[PDB]
Amino acid sequence: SGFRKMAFPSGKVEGCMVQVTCGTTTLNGLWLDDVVYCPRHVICTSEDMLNPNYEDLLIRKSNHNFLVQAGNVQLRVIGHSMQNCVLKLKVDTANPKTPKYKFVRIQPGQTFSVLACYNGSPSGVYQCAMRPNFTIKGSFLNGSCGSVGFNIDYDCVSFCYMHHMELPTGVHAGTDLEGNFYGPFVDRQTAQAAGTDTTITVNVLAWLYAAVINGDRWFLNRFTTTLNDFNLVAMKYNYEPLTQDHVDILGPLSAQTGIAVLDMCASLKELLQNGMNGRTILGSALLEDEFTPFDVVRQCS
Amino acid sequence: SGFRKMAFPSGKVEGCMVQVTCGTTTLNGLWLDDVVYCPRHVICTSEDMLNPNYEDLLIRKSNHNFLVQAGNVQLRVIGHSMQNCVLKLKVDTANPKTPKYKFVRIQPGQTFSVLACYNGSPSGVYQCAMRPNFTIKGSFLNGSCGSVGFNIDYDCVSFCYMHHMELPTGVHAGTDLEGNFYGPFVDRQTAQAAGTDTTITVNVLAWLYAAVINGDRWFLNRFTTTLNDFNLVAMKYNYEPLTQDHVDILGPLSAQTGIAVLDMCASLKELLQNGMNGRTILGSALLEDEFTPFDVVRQCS
Amino acid sequence: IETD
Amino acid sequence: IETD
Repeated sequence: SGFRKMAFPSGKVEGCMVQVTCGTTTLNGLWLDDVVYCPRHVICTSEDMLNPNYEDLLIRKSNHNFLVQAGNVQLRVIGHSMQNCVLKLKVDTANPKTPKYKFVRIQPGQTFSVLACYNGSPSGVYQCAMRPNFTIKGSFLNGSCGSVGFNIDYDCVSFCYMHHMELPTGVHAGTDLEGNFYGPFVDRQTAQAAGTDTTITVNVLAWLYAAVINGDRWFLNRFTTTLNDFNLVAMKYNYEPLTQDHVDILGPLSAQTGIAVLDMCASLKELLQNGMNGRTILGSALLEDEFTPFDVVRQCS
Repeated sequence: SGFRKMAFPSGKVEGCMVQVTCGTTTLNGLWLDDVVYCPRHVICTSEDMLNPNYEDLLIRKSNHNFLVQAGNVQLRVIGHSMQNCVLKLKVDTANPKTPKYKFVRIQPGQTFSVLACYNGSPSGVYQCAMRPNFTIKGSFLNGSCGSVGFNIDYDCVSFCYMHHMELPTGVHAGTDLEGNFYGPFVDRQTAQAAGTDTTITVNVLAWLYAAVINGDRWFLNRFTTTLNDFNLVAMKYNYEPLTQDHVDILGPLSAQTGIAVLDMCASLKELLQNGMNGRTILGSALLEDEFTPFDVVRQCS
Repeated sequence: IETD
Repeated sequence: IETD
């Protein structure tokens, strides 16, 4: 039966999104309770971005330099501070639509929904993964800065990403909601290489389990492997090494299908060595690595 | 720069979703104003589905056979009627969260967002296309029935799809919100073939324009073609014929890139005849047909 | 077909 | 880099 990349319903995040302007920079902010989180680079001129001293630049700013707009309503800023690379604007009104929420740092290879916003206005929702090299293959246009990534955990919106910037390859870099960058990136105009963008092996394995659950079985072989010997082949193909803990999180899907993790590892080994021979798995011609084991469990019953 | 399949933000639809139970059938309903729309097959036993007389079956039902639940609140049903294959339950309360909305029938090859719901509860949002053969390649689990497809048009939620059923291939069939099926399908247990699932040529062309806009140009050649000669090759490859009106809607992207539609048609002709030679376009190994010209215009500025 |  |  049918298998699709899916985002979390966004309604709870839509009612947290605002416009923030400082001089001639407009980007998005996240209004939770009476605090507006946005990227601190909002305070910079193009000249400042060459070697910003954010402490010095922010001290020179006052509350009234920050224009917040929640719809066509203008929010009164009664305080401006800095936590790492996120500006916090304190405001005179607590967000009526403030949901139950939490701030979480995600692991490389974990997935999350992006609510892509323009001028404080929700435009689109898509599912993506934190790449091994801590970049996001996002869809972001100018004014997409301050757009947030999240998971919904039972009732609880878990915010995990804020968009800050784009690297020369068109990949996206950003912070958790404590303002620490994912990866070795800095909010200033200097050369900044992402690492090698490896494939998230544990996610491919989940997806092959998805494929089995949905009646795609052609790539199943009779072979087996050790975790060491699988990782030898993985290393050669720019795949992340599989850890015992990866095997552990795959356990539920191993159980549901009856296919041991290392047997599924043996199937993947063979696809890597031989390709697909112009065949597809769940409609793809490439191995998909943006579904976690939990993603597949969630969707597949 | 970055290009992604994106759904519309779902918040406005989330606040319209309800549970409907009849005997031991629970599925989803859409609560707009004081009317709850759901699939009429909710009234059937497994025995009824072999040769349902829906008029006769619905007459035998009364209001209290219909249990509506909006959250943990139970809605009072004060009327039950039928429009085509959708049950309308009239209820004693107008939906406070009722957005501005409209009911639209979409054309084969048009795209829309599905808010996938389970027991009246929003689970996921994904973007898909109405296939040429009027099926949806959806992600639907048991209790996904009554989940709706929509576009957001300025302020206006345009409802265009309600899920009714799954065909033996795992593809999905359903109705507009006037209860007429997309395609030749009937809400009863009888053999029902979908037509040939052709590729949406005008959507592939849009996506190749997307690829150009985002700096993927390798497939651009010096060749040209007529609309007749392109369609000769298209027919051979299970591609939908391109019409003058397809060329028309591509005009905006032709203008933005400076590549005449028939030149882009010449590039596609060559990809079809020769394949990709193990190269990718916007990260895909296959030609993507779930982006309309408007989708690309919307995302690409 | 399959409903639900 | 490119911001915004």
